[PDB]
Amino acid sequence: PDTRALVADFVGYKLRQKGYVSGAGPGEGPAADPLGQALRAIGDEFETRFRRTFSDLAAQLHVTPGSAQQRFTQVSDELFQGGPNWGRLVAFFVFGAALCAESVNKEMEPLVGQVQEWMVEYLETRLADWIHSSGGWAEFTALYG
Amino acid sequence: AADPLGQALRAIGDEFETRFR
Repeated sequence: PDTRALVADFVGYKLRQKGYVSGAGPGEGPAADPLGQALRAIGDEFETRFRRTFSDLAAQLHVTPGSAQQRFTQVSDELFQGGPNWGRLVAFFVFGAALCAESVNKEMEPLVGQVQEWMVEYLETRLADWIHSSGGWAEFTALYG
Repeated sequence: AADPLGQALRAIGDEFETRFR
């Protein structure tokens, strides 16, 4: 799997779903593969469950360019305390996408690209060993798709 | 010191981890 393409697909899908983006680019139309489709579908279920249990996610994100990376890392580090699992990985994608959505909402569109990079960085440096040890994204697709 | 949003996301994450294994 290309991590960069997975992040771009899911965030793009979410930005389109929330009405911020339309037309060409990652996230447009059906996912290119079963992995993307599985992540989209479970991510949708996740965000719905989150909102019902707590409240809308993208509206507890208070975003500024100078604090965004710190806050992204703090939330992610808490999310993964005790170790990753597939459900927490879905949480991570939903959170990153919600941070992007809230950035557009608050007229800070350039943060979208930065947050995607931070996601890729975090995935490749914190989560990559666990993902590979657990059968890779193919395993996720089998369990969740 | 614990991040409330991180805990909430984790809670739903663990719910999903159970359901799908």
